[PDB]
Amino acid sequence: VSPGELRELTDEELAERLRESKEELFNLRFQMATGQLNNNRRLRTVRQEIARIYTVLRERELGLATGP
RNA sequence: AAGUGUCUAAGGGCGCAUGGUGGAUGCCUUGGCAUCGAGAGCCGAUGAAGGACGUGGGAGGCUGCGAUAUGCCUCGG
Ligand SMILES: [Mg+2]
Ligand SMILES: [Mg+2]
Ligand SMILES: [Mg+2]
Ligand SMILES: [Mg+2]
Ligand SMILES: [Mg+2]
Ligand SMILES: [Mg+2]
Repeated sequence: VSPGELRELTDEELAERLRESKEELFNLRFQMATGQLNNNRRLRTVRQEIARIYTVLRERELGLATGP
């Protein structure tokens, strides 16, 4: 996901997509452990996306770029 | 019969030849030392200096970072 395209998410579906990012990092972690995923770049990407969501969520309630 | 009369190397010495060991010498250098000219002269309870433990697809160290973890966002190049 991109910082710009995760701006149209207003206030709660942004947290809900943070939740599914956490869930998919979970499952991708599990397939790392069991060796059943081929592209291991995916958890780097997902971790970065979780960081992106957390960052944007922090800016919105610190007082920057808020809006639905 | 009397007599003179070489030669031998178990090993060793000396000199060569040919190797080994070793890391001197020479020539270097992502390291130092001494300065000069400019800067900046403080950091910390808004938690410092410095660390521990973690963090990467692969084990460890360094280095970076802090569960947002070799990373997140924005503005520039
Ligand atoms: Mg030398
Ligand atoms: Mg002062
Ligand atoms: Mg390494
Ligand atoms: Mg390492
Ligand atoms: Mg946190
Ligand atoms: Mg840019």
